[PDB]
Amino acid sequence: MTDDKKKGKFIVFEGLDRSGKSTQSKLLVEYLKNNNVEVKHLYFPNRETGIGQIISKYLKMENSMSNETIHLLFSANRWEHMNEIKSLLLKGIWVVCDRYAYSGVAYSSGALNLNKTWCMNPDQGLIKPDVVFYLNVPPNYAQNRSDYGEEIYEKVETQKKIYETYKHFAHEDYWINIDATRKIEDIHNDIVKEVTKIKVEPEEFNFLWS
Amino acid sequence: MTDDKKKGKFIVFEGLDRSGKSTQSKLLVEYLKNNNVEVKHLYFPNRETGIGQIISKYLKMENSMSNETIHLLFSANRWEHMNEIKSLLLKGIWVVCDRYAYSGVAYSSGALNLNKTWCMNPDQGLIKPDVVFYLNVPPNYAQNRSDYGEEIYEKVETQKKIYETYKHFAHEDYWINIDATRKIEDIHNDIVKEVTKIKVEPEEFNFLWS
Ligand SMILES: Cc1cn([C@H]2C[C@H](O)[C@@H](COP(=O)(O)OP(=O)(O)OP(=O)(O)OP(=O)(O)OP(=O)(O)OC[C@H]3O[C@@H](n4cnc5c(N)ncnc54)[C@H](O)[C@@H]3O)O2)c(=O)[nH]c1=O
Ligand SMILES: Cc1cn([C@H]2C[C@H](O)[C@@H](COP(=O)(O)OP(=O)(O)OP(=O)(O)OP(=O)(O)OP(=O)(O)OC[C@H]3O[C@@H](n4cnc5c(N)ncnc54)[C@H](O)[C@@H]3O)O2)c(=O)[nH]c1=O
Ligand code: NA
Ligand code: NA
Ligand code: NA
Repeated sequence: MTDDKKKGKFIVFEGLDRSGKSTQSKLLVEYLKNNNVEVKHLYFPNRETGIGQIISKYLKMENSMSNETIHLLFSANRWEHMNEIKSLLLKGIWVVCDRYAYSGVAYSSGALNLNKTWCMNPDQGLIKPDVVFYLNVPPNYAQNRSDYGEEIYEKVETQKKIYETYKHFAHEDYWINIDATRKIEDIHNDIVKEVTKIKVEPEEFNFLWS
Repeated sequence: MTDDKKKGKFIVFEGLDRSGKSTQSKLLVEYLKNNNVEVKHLYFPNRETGIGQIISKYLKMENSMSNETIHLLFSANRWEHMNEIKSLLLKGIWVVCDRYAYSGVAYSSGALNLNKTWCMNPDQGLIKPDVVFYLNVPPNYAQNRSDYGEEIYEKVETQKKIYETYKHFAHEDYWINIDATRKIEDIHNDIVKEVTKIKVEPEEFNFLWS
C-alpha cells in the first residue's frame, strides 16, 4: 500500500538530427493508444521551461553559451522532469520520450569536444529507460531533411562526429539499433515487434548509469 | 605573445548564510585598490543572468525545483562566468569572489542530501582560486542579522548540516579558517595578514578539483 514500483514502460528514441524521432514516437504512441495502453509523450529538450527557454535560444543561435554551461542546462532540463516522469510510471502510464541523456553525452562530446565522463556525471541517477531505439541514419542521409541547417548542430561535419560518439552506447543491453533509412511504416513495425516482446509486469526503478 | 599564464590572484570567500562575506570582501577589495592591485569583485550566485534569475527565484521561494535541477544551475552559473574570470586573471586583474564551488558542495549535500562526489563533478574543471577564506561562525550564531530567514536555507537546523559538510574542506592547502565571530575590523586584519603573504608572479592555471 506504500508502493514504490515502476509500472509503466519507459521508451526512449535516440538519433541524429532530423532522424525521424518525432515521426516514429507519434506513431508508437498512436499505436499504444489503440491497445488499452496509457502513455504520455515527452521530449528533450523541453523548450517551454525557464531552463528550457535558454536551451532553445542557444540552439537557434539567438545567444551563445560556453560548452559546460549549455551541457549542464540540458541535464537540468531532464531533472526538472524526473517527478513528472516518475509519477507517470508509478501510476502505470507509459512514457515515450524523444531524446534523453544519450543525446546529452553524444552531442556534447562529439560536437563540443567535452570529456565523456564529465558529460555523463550530471545525468547520473536519472531514471533508466527500458529501451532505447537508436534510429540510425548516416550523417549525409540527414542533410536532405526538410529544415536542415536551421539549428546549431545541423551541419554535416558535426553530425559526422556525433554519429561516432553515439557508439559509446551500443554495448547497453537496452540499446536497440534501428536502421532508420526506410519507409516510415517499416521502421514502425520493427519498433512494434520490439515493444510487444517486452513483458508488462511491475518492477523496481533503475537509474543511470549502471 | 601566445601566452596563457595566470597573472592575477583569485580569492574566494566561503561561509554560512549572513556570515559577513559581502562585508569582508568589500574591505579586501578596498584594501587591494589602495596598495595598487587591479581587482574585480564577483559573487555567486550571480542572480542577474538568465540562469541566476532562476536561482534567485528558487532561493526566495518564488519557485521550487528539484534538488538536482537547482544544483546544476548553481554550477552552470559559474561556468557561464569562466570566460570572464579567465580573461581577467590572464591580464593580471585580481578576482575577489563572494562564494564559489565549495558553497555548491557544502550546501547541496548538507541541506539537500546529495551525494558529495555527485555534487562536485559538475564543478570539476573550473578555475581554482589561490586562497579560500572561510568565515567560520557557529551554525546558530548568525540568526539575528538583518534579513535572516527571508531565504531558503536560513533555518537553524539547515545551517547545522551545512556547517558539518563545509568541514569536508577544512584542512586543505588553499583553505584558511577565519574566526568570523569577531568585530568586522579584527576579521579584516587577519585577512590582510594572509593576503600580504602572496607571491605576485605569473603561473599556470589550476583547476578543480586538483
Ligand atoms: C536532449 C539534448 C539535445 N541536444 C541537441 C541535439 C539536437 O541537435 C538539438 C535539437 O533538438 P531537437 O530534438 O529539436 O533536434 P532534431 O531531433 O534534429 O529535430 P527534430 O525533432 O525535428 O528531428 P526528428 O528526428 O524528430 O525528425 P522528424 O521530425 O521525425 O522528421 C524529419 C523529416 O523527415 C521525415 N521523415 C521521417 N521519417 C522518415 C523516413 N523514414 N524516410 C523519409 N523521411 C522521413 C519527416 O516526416 C520530416 O519531414 O539538441 C543536446 O545537445 N543535448 C541534449 O541533452
Ligand atoms: C554559490 C552557491 C550558493 N548556494 C547557496 C548559498 C546561499 O545560501 C545562497 C546564496 O545566497 P547569498 O550568498 O546571497 O546570501 P548569504 O550567504 O546570506 O550572503 P549575503 O549576501 O546575504 O551576506 P553575507 O554572508 O556576505 O553577510 P554580509 O552581507 O557581509 O553581512 C551580513 C550582516 O551582518 C553584519 N556583519 C557582517 N560581519 C559582521 C561581524 N563580523 N560582526 C557583526 N556584524 C557583522 C552586516 O552589517 C550585515 O547586516 O545559495 C548554493 O547552494 N550553491 C552554490 O553553488
Ligand atoms: Na524530435
Ligand atoms: Na543567504
Ligand atoms: Na554574500
